[PDB]
Amino acid sequence: MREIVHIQAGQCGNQIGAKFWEVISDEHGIDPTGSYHGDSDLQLERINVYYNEATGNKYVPRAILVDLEPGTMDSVRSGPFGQIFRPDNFVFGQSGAGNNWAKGHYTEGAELVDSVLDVVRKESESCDCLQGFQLTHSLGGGTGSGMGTLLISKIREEYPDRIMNTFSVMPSPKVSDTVVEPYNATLSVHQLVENTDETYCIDNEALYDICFRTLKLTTPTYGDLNHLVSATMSGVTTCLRFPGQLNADLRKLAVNMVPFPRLHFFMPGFAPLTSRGSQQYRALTVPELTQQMFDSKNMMAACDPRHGRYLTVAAIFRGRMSMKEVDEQMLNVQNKNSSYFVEWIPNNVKTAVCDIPPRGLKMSATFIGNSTAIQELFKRISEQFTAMFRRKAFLHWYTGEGMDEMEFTEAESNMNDLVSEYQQYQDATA
Amino acid sequence: KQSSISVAVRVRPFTEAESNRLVKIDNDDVFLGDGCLTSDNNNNNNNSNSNGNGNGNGSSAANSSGASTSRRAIFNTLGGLRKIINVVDDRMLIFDPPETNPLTKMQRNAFPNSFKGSRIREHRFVFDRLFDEDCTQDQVYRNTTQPLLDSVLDGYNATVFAYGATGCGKTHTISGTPEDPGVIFLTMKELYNRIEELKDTKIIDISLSYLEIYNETIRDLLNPMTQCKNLVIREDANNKISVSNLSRHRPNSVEEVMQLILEGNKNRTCSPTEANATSSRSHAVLQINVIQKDRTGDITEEHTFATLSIIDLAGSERAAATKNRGARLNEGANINKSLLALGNCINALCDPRRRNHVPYRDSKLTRLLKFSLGGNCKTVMIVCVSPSSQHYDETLNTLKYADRAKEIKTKLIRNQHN
Amino acid sequence: MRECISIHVGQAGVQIGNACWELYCLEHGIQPDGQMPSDKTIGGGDDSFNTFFSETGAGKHVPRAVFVDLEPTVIDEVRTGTYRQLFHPEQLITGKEDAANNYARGHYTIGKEIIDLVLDRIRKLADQCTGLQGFLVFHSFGGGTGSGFTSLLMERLSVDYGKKSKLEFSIYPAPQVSTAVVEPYNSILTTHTTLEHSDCAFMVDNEAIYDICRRNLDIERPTYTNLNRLISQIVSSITASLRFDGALNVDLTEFQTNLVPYPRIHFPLATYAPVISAEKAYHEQLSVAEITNACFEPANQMVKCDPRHGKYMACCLLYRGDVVPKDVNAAIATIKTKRSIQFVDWCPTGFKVGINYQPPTVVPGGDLAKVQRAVCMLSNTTAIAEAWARLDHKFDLMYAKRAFVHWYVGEGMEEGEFSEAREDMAALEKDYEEVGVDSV
Ligand SMILES: CC[C@H](C)[C@@H]([C@@H](CC(=O)N1CCC[C@H]1[C@H](OC)[C@@H](C)C(=O)N[C@@H](Cc1ccccc1)c1nccs1)OC)N(C)C(=O)[C@@H](NC(=O)[C@H](C(C)C)N(C)C)C(C)C
Ligand SMILES: Nc1nc2c(ncn2[C@@H]2O[C@H](COP(=O)(O)OP(=O)(O)OP(=O)(O)O)[C@@H](O)[C@H]2O)c(=O)[nH]1
Ligand SMILES: Nc1ncnc2c1ncn2[C@@H]1O[C@H](COP(=O)(O)OP(=O)(O)NP(=O)(O)O)[C@@H](O)[C@H]1O
Ligand SMILES: Nc1nc2c(ncn2[C@@H]2O[C@H](COP(=O)(O)OP(=O)(O)O)[C@@H](O)[C@H]2O)c(=O)[nH]1
Ligand SMILES: [Mg+2]
Repeated sequence: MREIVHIQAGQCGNQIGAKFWEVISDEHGIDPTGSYHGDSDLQLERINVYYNEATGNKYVPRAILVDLEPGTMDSVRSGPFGQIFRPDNFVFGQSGAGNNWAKGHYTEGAELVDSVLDVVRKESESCDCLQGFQLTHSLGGGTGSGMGTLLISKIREEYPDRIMNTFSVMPSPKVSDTVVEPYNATLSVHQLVENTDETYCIDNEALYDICFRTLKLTTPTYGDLNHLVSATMSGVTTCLRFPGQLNADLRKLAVNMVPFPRLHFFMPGFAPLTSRGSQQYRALTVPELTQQMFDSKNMMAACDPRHGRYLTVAAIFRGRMSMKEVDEQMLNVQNKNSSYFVEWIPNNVKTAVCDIPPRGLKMSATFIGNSTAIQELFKRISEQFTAMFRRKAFLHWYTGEGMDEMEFTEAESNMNDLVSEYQQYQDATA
Repeated sequence: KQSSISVAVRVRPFTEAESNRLVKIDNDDVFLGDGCLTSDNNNNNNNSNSNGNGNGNGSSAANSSGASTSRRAIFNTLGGLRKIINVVDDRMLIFDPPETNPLTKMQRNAFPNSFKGSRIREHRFVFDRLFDEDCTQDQVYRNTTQPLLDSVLDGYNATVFAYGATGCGKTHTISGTPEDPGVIFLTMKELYNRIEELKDTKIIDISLSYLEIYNETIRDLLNPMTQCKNLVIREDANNKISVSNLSRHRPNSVEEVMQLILEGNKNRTCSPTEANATSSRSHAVLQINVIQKDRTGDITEEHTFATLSIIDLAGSERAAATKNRGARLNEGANINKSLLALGNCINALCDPRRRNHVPYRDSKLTRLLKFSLGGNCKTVMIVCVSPSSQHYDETLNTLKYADRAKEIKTKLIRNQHN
Repeated sequence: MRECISIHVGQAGVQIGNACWELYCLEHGIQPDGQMPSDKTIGGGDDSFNTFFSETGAGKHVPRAVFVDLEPTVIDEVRTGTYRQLFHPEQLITGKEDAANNYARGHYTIGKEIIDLVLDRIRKLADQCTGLQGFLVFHSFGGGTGSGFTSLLMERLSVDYGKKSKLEFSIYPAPQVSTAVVEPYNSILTTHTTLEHSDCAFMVDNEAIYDICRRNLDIERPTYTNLNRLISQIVSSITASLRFDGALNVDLTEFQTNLVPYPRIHFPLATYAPVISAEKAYHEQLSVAEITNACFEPANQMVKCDPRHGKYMACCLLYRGDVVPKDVNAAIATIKTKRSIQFVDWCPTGFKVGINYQPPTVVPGGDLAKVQRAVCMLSNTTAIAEAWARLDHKFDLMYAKRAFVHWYVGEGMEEGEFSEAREDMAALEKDYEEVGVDSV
C-alpha cells in the first residue's frame, strides 16, 4: 500500500496520460464508469498503487490534469476514458502561454502553481504513504516544460524524502519544426538533472524513424505515435502495480539503476512492434525476442547502443511462459558479446517475469536499459544550440521577460560536462 | 612558474572532561608502568589503586582489556590515550605509535594472534608543517598565511579552507570567539597596517563577501531577508562563477568591518542542546577582494587585482549519538553528501589519468571550490584532527585525506597587465 | 529450563521461519489449531519439547517468536496463511516504508521508529522464560531490513540483557537469484557490525542450495518454496538437539565450545546427505558407513569451497533417526584412513559425535523422501576464507569508481564507514590465512 499521485502537464502529456490510463484500466479490468470486471484476482492485489478507493465500489483514478489552454479539457472530458476523473482533478487557466518558456515559468506559472500544489497537498492528505510523484511532460512547448519543471522544483522542496519520476518526450526537428525548441530543451533539461533522479528519455526522432521504416505508415499521425509511448511506459511500470520479486517501489528502481545522481538517463525499448487496431503478428519465441531486444532497431532513442556500452539492463517479460526458457540464451548473450557490457560493475543483467499479458498481444517484453551511448542524444542538441547561440539570435523573446544571458551559457556548459562525464566511462575499465 | 598546494595540521588540546580521564589513567602507565616497567621483583603489575581511587578495595569491578592494564571499572568507556597522535617534531609525525603498551611487545614473533594490526600500520606521514597541542593563534598565523598575504598584495590569489570532523575546533581555528580571535581578524589587522605602511605610494581598496551553503542552498549572512530561491549559481562564457544578488558590502574602518562580521556570524544556525554550542551546522565562504592603484602617475603602472578566500566546512557527523534522527540526520546528511563530493573531486584530480574529467559539477560546495583547487590561486589547508583514542577512525580518515591532495599542480601567472 | 527465543528479521527470515515452524509444529504432533494429543494426559510442565512452545489456560501451545519485517506484505501473508491461530496476534505489523534495498535506510532512518516496540515484545516473551538460554536470529547479508535491522536489534538486546548466547543464521547471496547489485555493500557493512557481537554465524549459501536442489533433486528452475524447504531441513537438523532428552543427546550449546577458537573465526560450514527425490528413493537403503563418507564429498557442501586443498580445524557429526553405536566407531575409523582429510597442526582432537533417536519428518506434499538415517556436519576450515575473498574482489571493482555510494551516504552515514568495514574484512581474511601456518 505505497501510493503514487500522477500529475500530468501539457497537451502532449495530457494525451499520453489519457492513453496510458485507459491502457491500465483495460489491463486491470476497470472500464469507464468505475467498476471492476476481469478474468483473475491478481488484479486487486496492488490496485492502491495507482488507483484509489471511492464510495460505491468506484475506483476513481488519482491524477491531476494541468492544462492552461481549456481546449484539452474539452478534448479529454468526452474522450475515450476521461469521463470518471473527479471534478476537482483539473487545474487550468484562461491562456495558452505559447511557446515562450519564460511566460509559463515565471509570470503565468506563479498564478496557478499555488493551486496545483494545494491539490497535491490534498491528495497527499488522504493516503498513508507516498513513494514519489510521477510526471508526464515534454521538453517542448512553454506550458509543459515550464509548469512541470516548476512543480518539480517546488515539490522537491516540499517532500525531499522522495524519488521523482518524469516521463520526458524529447522533441526532434522531424516531428516539429519550431526553431525555438533547442533553446527550450537545452534550458529545461538541466532543471531536471538536479531535482529528479529517475527520468526516461523517450525520443521523437527514434519514434518517427521506427514508425516510418519498420511500420510502413507514410503519414504518421499523433494517434499512432502515442501507441508506442503509452505501451512502452506501461511496460516500464508493470512492476509497481502487480506483485513481483523485482523492484516494487521507485527507490528500488533508482538504487538498481542510478550509479551516480547525475547519470540517470535511460533508453527504454520494446521487443514487439504494434500499430493501432486489432492487427496481430505471429507467435514469438523467447530466443528471437531476446535477440531482437538488443539490436538498435527497436530502441526509442536515436543513439546506437552498438557504439558504446551498457551499465544496467533490467528487463521485464510479460505473459505466460516457462521460467527456464528465459535464463538459457540470456547468459549466452552475456557471454558471446565480448565487451559491450561494462566490467567494473558486477552482475549487470537482471530479469523478472510477470503473468498477465498486454492487451491482445499475449507475449511481449520491456527493458529500462541505462547506457553510456546516450551521449549521442545530447551531443546532437549541442550542435542545434551552438549554431544559434554563436550568432545569439532569437534571444529577445526570452531576454525580454526576466531571464538573463548567463543562464543559457550555464545550460550549454552543463550539457558539455554531462556529455564528457558519460564519455569518460566509455574507456574507464576496471 | 609551477606551484604546489601545501598542508598544515592542528591537534586539539584536550578538553577538561576528557582531560580528567587522561590524568586518571595515562600518566602512571607512561611514566612508571608501560613506559619503563620494573625488575623481576614488582609485586603488583598494574592493579595498584594509588591513581586516585581507580579501583575498589577488593575484586576488580569490571573486565580488563588485558593483563589488568585498563577497563578497571564500569563507566561509559575506557577513553584513554591508547591510540593517539605523536607530534615529535615539525616535519614528520607517526600515527599508531608502536610499542605503546607491553601487550604489543608480547604480540611479536609470538602466535600470529592479534598480529599485523600495528605492524601493517607502520606508516610515516611527511607533511610540510606540523603544530603542537600548545600553540596559540599567533603561532599558527606566523607560518600558515603570512607568506600567503605577502603574495596576495603582489597580485596572486589565495585560498585557505578548514577540514576535519566535529569537535576539532574548525570554527575556533578560523572564525574565532568573542574573546579569542580567529585567523580572519589577524589577517584584517595586518592588511590595515600594510595599507597604512604602503599609503602615499599605492592606494589599495578592499571588498567583502560572505555566503553559506546550508541545505545545499545559498544564503548571504551580511543581508538576511533574501530568500534562498532567488539565489542560484550561474556562469559566464569565460569560466566565472559569479553568484547573483550578492550584497558585496565595502568597509572603511576596522571597527565597522569587525562589527559587521560579528553581526553576520550571529545568524548561522547551530546546535543548542549539548555543551558543544559552537557546533557549526553549515559551510561558510568569506572572500576579500583587494584592488591596487599606482600613484607614480608615469610609466610602470602595476594595476593589479587579487582575492583571498577563507572557507569553514561543517564536519562530517557519523551515527555516534546524534539522537532525534531525521532532523539532525538530514542536516548531517546534506553536509555528508557535500563532503563526499569534495573527497571524490580530490581523488579524481590527484590521479594522472582521470584528469580529463575532474568532476566539479556536483553538489554546491564542489562547484564553489572550482577556482580554489585547480585554478590559479595558491592554497594552504588547515586540518583539525582530534588526538583522543575515542575519535580514532575520524583521525585516520581525515589524515588519509590530508595525505591526499598533497600533489596538485596549478600554474600561476598573476593578474598583471599593462 | 533452557527456553530459547527465535527472531526472524526480513522477508527471507520470515519465509524460513514459517517453513521451520510448520516443520516443528508437525514433528511434535502439534496440530496447526494449537492442541495436541499427548497433553491430554501430561497437560504441561518442563518436558524436553516444551523448551520452544509454551502452555496456556486452554492448552494452545503458542510459538516463542516475533516476526520482524518492515514490509507488511509477507507478514500479512503469514497472518492470512494457514497458521492463523498458532501465532498469537502480536506480529509486528509495520504500516510504514521499508529499507528498500539499503542498509543505511534500515539502520538509521526508519529502524529507530519501531525498535522500542520490538524490544517491548521481545521482553514480554523473555520474561516468561525462567531459564532463558539464548537467541536464534534469522537474517540475510544482502537484503534490506535483514542486513540492518538485525545489526541494530542485536546490539540493543545485547546491551539490555547482558551476555546471553546469540546465534544467527545467514543467507549469503548468489548472482543467480540476486535482486540487486548493492548486495556486496550491505554484506560487508553488516559483517563489520556483526562480527564483534555474534557468537556463531552459519553460512547457508544460496548458490549451493540452488545447485544441490538442481542436481540431487531433479527440478530445473526451483522456485523459492523448494529452497525454503531444503534450508528448513538443515535448520531442523541443527535445532533438534534441544527439544529432546534422549541418551547420547549432546546439547546444542556444548557444540559451541568445540567450534569457535577465537571470537572472530566462528564461520563454520554445514553439510547434509540424506537428500534424495521422492519418486527415486526406492530400490535402495543407505548405511551409516556410506552416509558419513558421503558428507565429506565436496559436492554436498553449503558454501562453495574446496576443503581438500586447505586444512580442517575441527569436526562435529550429528546423526538422526536410528543408528546403533556399534557402527559409528567403525565408520569413523574407516574415514580416518582417508589421506585427503588433514587436521590443523595443533588440534588432532578428532570428530565429536552426537545421536538423537527420532526419525526426520517432511511436510505432506513435499519432495524429499523420508530417509531415516540423516546426518549433519559442522566443521570450520581455512577454505571458507575463499568465500570472503570473492566478496572482497567485488569490493575492489565497485569502489575504485565510487559507484552507488551516494545512496548510503545520503541517509546519514559518512564515507569513512566503507573503508573501515573493508579493512575489517581484510583483517578477517588475513587471520584465517595465518591460523593455517605451521607450528614450527
Ligand atoms: C511528422 C511531423 C508531424 C507528425 C506532422 C503531423 C502532426 C499530426 O499528425 N497532428 C498534430 C495535431 C493534430 C495531429 C493529427 O494531425 C494530422 C490530428 C489529426 C490528430 O489526430 N491529433 C490528435 C491525435 C489523436 C488521434 C486519434 C484520436 C485522438 C487523438 C492529438 N491530440 C492532441 C495532441 S495530438 O501532421 C501529419 N506535423 C506536425 C506537421 O507539421 C506536417 N509535417 C511537416 O511540417 C514536415 C515535418 C514536420 C515532418 N515539414 C518538414 C514539411 C504534417 C502536416 C505533414
Ligand atoms: N535462500 C533464500 N534466500 C532468500 C529467500 N528469500 C529472499 N532471499 C534473499 O533475500 C535477498 C533479497 O533481500 P532480502 O533479504 O529479502 O531483504 P528484504 O527481507 O526483502 O527487506 P528489503 O530488502 O528492505 O525489502 C535476495 O538476494 C535473496 O538471496 C529465500 O526464501 N531463500
Ligand atoms: N585549539 C583550541 N584551543 C582551545 N579550545 C579549542 C581548540 N580547539 C577546539 N577548542 C574547543 O573545542 C570546542 C569545540 O569547538 P568547535 O568550534 O565546536 O569545533 P567545530 O568543528 O568548529 N564545531 P562543528 O561545526 O560541530 O565541527 C570549543 O569549546 C572550543 O573552544
Ligand atoms: N511524441 C509526441 N510528442 C508530442 C505530441 N504532441 C506534442 N508533442 C511535442 O510537444 C511539443 C508541443 O508542446 P505543447 O505541449 O503542445 O505546448 P503547449 O501548446 O503550450 O501546451 C512539440 O514540439 C512536439 O514535439 C505527441 O502526441 N507525441
Ligand atoms: Mg524486504
